[PDB]
Amino acid sequence: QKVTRLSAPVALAYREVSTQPRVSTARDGITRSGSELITTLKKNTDTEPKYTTAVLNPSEPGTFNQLIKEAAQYEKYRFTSLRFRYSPMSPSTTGGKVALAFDRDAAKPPPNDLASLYNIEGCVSSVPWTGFILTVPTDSTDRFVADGISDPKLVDFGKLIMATYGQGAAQLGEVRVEYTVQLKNRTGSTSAQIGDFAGVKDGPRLVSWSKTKGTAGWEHDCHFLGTGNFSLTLFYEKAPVSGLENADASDFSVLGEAAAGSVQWAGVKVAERGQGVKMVTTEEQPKGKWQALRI
Amino acid sequence: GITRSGSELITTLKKNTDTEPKYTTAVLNPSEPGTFNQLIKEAAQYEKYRFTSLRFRYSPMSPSTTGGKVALAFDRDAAKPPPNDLASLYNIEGCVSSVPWTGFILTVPTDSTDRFVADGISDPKLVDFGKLIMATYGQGAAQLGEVRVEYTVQLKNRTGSTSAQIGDFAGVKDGPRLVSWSKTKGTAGWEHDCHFLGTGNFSLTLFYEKAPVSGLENADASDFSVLGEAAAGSVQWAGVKVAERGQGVKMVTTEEQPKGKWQALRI
Amino acid sequence: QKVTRLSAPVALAYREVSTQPRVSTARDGITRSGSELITTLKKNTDTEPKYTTAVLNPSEPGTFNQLIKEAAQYEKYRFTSLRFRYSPMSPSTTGGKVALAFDRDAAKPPPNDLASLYNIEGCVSSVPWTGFILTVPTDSTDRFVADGISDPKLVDFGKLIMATYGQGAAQLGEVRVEYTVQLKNRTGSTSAQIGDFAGVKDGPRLVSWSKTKGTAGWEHDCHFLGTGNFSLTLFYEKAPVSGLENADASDFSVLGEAAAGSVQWAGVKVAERGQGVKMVTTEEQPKGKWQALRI
Amino acid sequence: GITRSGSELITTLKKNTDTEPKYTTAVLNPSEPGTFNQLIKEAAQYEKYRFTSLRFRYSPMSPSTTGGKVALAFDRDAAKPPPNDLASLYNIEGCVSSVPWTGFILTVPTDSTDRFVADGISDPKLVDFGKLIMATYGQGAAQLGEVRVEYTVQLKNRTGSTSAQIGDFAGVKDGPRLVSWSKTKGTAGWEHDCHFLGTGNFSLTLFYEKAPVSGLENADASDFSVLGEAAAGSVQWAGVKVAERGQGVKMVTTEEQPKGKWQALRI
Amino acid sequence: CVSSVPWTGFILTVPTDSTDRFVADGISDPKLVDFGKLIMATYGQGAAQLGEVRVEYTVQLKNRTGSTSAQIGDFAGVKDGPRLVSWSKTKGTAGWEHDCHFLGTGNFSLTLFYEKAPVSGLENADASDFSVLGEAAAGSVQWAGVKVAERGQGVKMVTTEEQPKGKWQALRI
Amino acid sequence: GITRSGSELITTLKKNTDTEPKYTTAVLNPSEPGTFNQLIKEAAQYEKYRFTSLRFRYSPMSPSTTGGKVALAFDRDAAKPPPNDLASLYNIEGCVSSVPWTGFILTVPTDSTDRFVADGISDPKLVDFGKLIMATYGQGAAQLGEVRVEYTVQLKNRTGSTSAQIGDFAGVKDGPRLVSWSKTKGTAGWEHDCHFLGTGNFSLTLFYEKAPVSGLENADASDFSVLGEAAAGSVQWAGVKVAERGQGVKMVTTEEQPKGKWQALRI
Repeated sequence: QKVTRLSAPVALAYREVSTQPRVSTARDGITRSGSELITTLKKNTDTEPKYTTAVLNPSEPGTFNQLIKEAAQYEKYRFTSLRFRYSPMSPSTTGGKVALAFDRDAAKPPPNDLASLYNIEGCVSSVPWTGFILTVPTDSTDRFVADGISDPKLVDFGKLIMATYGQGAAQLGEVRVEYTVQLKNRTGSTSAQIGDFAGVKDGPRLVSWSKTKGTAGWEHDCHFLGTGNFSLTLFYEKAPVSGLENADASDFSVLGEAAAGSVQWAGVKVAERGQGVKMVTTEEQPKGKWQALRI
Repeated sequence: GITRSGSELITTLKKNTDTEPKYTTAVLNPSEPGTFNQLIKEAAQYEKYRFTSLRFRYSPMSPSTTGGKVALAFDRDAAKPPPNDLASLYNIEGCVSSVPWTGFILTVPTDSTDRFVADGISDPKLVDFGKLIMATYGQGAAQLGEVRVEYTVQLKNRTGSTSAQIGDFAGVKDGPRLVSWSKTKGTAGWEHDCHFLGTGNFSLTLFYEKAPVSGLENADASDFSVLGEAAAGSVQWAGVKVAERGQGVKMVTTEEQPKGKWQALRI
Repeated sequence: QKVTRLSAPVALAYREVSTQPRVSTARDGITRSGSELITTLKKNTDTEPKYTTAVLNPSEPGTFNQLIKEAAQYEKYRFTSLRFRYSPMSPSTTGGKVALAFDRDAAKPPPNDLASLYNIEGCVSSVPWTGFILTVPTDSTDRFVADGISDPKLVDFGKLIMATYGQGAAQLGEVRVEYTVQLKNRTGSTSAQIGDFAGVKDGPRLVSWSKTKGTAGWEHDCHFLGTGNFSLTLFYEKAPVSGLENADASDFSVLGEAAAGSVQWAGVKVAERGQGVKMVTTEEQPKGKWQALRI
Repeated sequence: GITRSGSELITTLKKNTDTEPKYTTAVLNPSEPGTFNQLIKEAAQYEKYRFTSLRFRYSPMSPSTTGGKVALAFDRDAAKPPPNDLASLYNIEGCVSSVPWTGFILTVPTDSTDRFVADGISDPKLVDFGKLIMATYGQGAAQLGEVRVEYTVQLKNRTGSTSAQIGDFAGVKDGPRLVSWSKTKGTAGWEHDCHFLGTGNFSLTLFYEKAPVSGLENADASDFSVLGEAAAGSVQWAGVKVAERGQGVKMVTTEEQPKGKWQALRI
Repeated sequence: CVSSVPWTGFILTVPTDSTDRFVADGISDPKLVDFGKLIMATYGQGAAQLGEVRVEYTVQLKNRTGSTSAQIGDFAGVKDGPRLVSWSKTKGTAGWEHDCHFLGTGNFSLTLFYEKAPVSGLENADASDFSVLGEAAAGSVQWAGVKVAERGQGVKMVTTEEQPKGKWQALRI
Repeated sequence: GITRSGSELITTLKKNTDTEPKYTTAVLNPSEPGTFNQLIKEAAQYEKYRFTSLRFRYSPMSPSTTGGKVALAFDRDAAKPPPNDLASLYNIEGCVSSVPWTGFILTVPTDSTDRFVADGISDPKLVDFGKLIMATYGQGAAQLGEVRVEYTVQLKNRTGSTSAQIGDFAGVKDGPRLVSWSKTKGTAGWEHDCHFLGTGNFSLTLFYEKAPVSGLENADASDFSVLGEAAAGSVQWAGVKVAERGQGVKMVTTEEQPKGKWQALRI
């Protein structure tokens, strides 16, 4: 029965705990179950949404900081369960919407506009003073994770999205990812990821998430192939131009010099796949070194 | 053996109108005042314990017109960097944060090994379970709430002793030469240092001569009680209630070390 | 089940009535049951509580204005039931705490500090937008009421306490005392209480609650031995120095001259046992008269 | 409720090479340090007790080449003049004195009523059983022995609080307004007073300005430690080890009360 | 107990206990954190590349935590930085000659550190196999594979006098 | 597992004709000779133990014409400063001091955890229960008595190994590279250092070249036996009988370290 009576309380709120994990034989596979909390959102007291599109793949920390530690021993997966809840922790004296719907094709520009968003399944935004959930029709093909690069389409379903458009004031809420995975084929390896340039050449030769291109006129390139919040840490020698700037990026944290021989660090929070950050040092490629951990 | 039961109120929290939590991780051991100001006075006669009951409640004393979260979950391994990030936090049992306009509780699976308290130092792992944590991330405005520690302890083996304590500075040097609980460092640009090595509620009492700058201020501290001048030659007093180990308090007097004297009793 | 869902309403409130009383044979005793409303509290938009500690004894009006009228015929009691509720009559748009826990040893300084408070049973403070109760393990010894003075320990359990620390704005709530007493031994007598000084000496010779000492350098003393809100009324002749001043006191109401031969009045609201008030008239003791009713 | 067990060593005795005993009567209550320096630290959180076990032994550490007696028997009514005379003593249970070259014990029929400790004053009878006693009459030479109190207590009702400590004089008046153990009276003809209300070894530390007469002298006292000037504007310190309740120490500075400040921590 | 000849197939087993011991997100003490190291000797003269072994096991990993890496540990001219999971402690012995250590045991993959490529680098002493494919560097890059022996075996550089440098990361493997 | 039973005589005490005790605190672990000179020879083949029986008796071998006390009580937490003061001592179980003219015993509640001995270092808490203590305060004259350790051990897990011993200095450096019991430090202003890490009676034998300053002197030591030159190129020998762990002996030869060689056998 909807009808009559409704209590839109001043305040509503939920109480979520701390998911402790569960697992299976050999047959030719292992498994999992969710419990992650994928970044939030932040007001929007504006008239056009604004998205944080976050990418989904067994290893893309910006979407799994606790499970990207058991895919360094396998390669391929599943999904059987996975949903995102807008926990709800902010009174009703605040409002708007909090779009939230996934698109298999986890990579492509979010639109720019709503209708655009409000036309791509997922479905389900609601107001910020309530508790909603989100679910996804998961398939059944033995897909591979990225010990790189590839193509953002043959290796992972598609990124997630989230927008929220409002103006009444607050720090809306939070979400995670309800899931259960299948990690076939026994492998084992990986890291940063550490990737050095040798005056003649480079070196990404130990698990990816970014490709480092440069655009001539030295101004350079510092990229991604994966999606989530990260912990950079790295590289150095002739601390030139700059460093660690960013452009199609999420939050940046640099606690370095410049360096002309120094050290550096940053935390990204990306958007949809492939967002970029860059230095500035001369003309033609040799440098120093770096390591990019997902987190 | 003897026993106990909780009733402490371990420091609060303070807004966070920001998008990344921020933690006060407080350490747990029969003697770490920064987590027991009323029971760190009956472990100076024993050495080893229990726990059979202990939970932390977010008392709830702040309207709903305020919101966010107030993470709060313990990790046996009471020592190691909190992360930096949530998920990180939101992946370590404890579990349980809720909003600030409600009343929540927290509980911990307690073991059963005859562990020893710290008449020091040691190693932060073989002497105490692990520290507690608490974060809160929000932006709507308030002074959230408060918590304590529901518990019941076991203090075997009859011992007896401890302190920090009278420790004087002699113009050339100092003098801590009669049982500790605090180390007195200074940070140049005289602004100074007045510290702890122990944990519980205390009764300060002390020190003096050129009553300068200030005195008895405090920072990573529990309740303060100063009933002094300043003094430029006076007398002073305070009661701490600490948090986890090593919380600090300080004076302010010049430039380069000589002064007067002090004595720090535990209580 | 705690979990999921919670409604911290804008407003919550209760509806209490008007306790009409109930009573037993001879055996060697009578009985009772509560219904009193012991003083409130008042904001505290500050960071340190602040207490109204109120004393408990069959006759201490500042804790019984309707039962201190049937202990003028007995001497000794019981308690079998007694609890204090924070009625709850103030919306949630307000908050903080309202400590409220009794300590047998009904007399001794409240602390100064919380932890101090938050370490003494009672237990139970909650926020001001809710309805809480409080209860006390009552004993079983034939204790005597005060047709005075005594010692605050052998005559009454201990005072009650109440603090509240907050800053969001309101006139919190109210409480009483759920109880059931035992008044053995048939006696009968009392009043003020009226206590006159005769130029050579005084006169407290008709039921107490205060002891009148003076501190030389005439500045004087006007005291308590009991606890609750009172109605003073009294004394006079050479309206000197002052009169009716107060120090470790609760609310004061003076509607007198000074008097140099006048009349006076005040209402106290004490704190824990023994709070003091005073006059000011010369040097060495003779005066006039007074009467102190509990209320 | 909680509980305990003894281990204290309550003051000794000292020769008596005389023909009339001479008593040190020491009072018993969960909080009376002059009879508990290690347990008067866990009754600041409760109020009421028990006793189930408690006996005093004359440890025996002095050769037989010495002799006399060492009376030692408790009297519920822990307060009233000791007599003056033996028979008087030798008529009040307890019973049991023996010679100083042997090892004796003493025991007490303990009751069973929920009695309250003193967050004061009261009446010495409704709050504590009664004081203990000890005499010794002899003449052959020695520093007899020592004793303690074998016990096991019950501390009901959860409370929590107390103290005595920083206490300043303001030219017009003073200031003890933050937990006691001593009362500072003066006896005219300025010669002064520096006292106790509590019992145990302490760490003084304090007070100052016109460093007169003296300072820190002592009389019905235990060990003294002064590491000050005099001061005429200085700083000072001492460690007491008292005897039974209320032992006194004093300064010497003029005529009529204003001074400086001090703080007395128990330890 | 149990050595045998190299032309046969033997096994080895260990009485395992039952106490909730902690792994090393460092350092500690090699005794309260792990049972004890294993051993293996072989004494012969007739010629061959004997055989191989593993570790038959079944573990219990309580308490849900989560974190770690190298392990990456940088020195900041004023101070250092091991602040992300250990296996070695880097002390120096004055007269600069230095220290490059372990707190853990197994074959590793070093990889790291740099700036003023001095003295040397990557030398080793109470060590297992070394693999350095660096300069020296006076600003370069380096690498090595250890195979240790029992706990705490050491390796070292050589660069001046008083501590500031560059950075490094030590992965276990 | 294997087992054992006591019979050791752990160092004595020596007068104290003074008013503050004074302690010899001796540490307990299957291998700490300063507490086992006959059983620290069968723990070089195992690692872990028990205790099921262990008590210390004050044998009593000194007339009553002497007196005082001989405190003697163990504290699990076998490591931490003894106090400084009695009450402090007289508050830590053990219990039991008596006079020197009598025969007393001491006993300890022993546990039941598979603890490990020290093929080092560690932490003094996770490897051994705690040290023992002994004080005696008196003034009447004598060489009080002696004690041992009544025990029965459990040495699980079959191991086997250990030592300290021959340790040479090579002009550039030294050489202890074949089992210890002593560490040889020097204190500048050449006056030097010749030490222990183990406890029991030993047979030194050793070292040489420029027979300088002296040699084989001793300080916190037990009996010395030197049957050498000086040597300026000679040979030497001594028998120690130590006290508690780490007692020291020394030479005297110049300025800056190179010498000759030595070997220290335990015995």
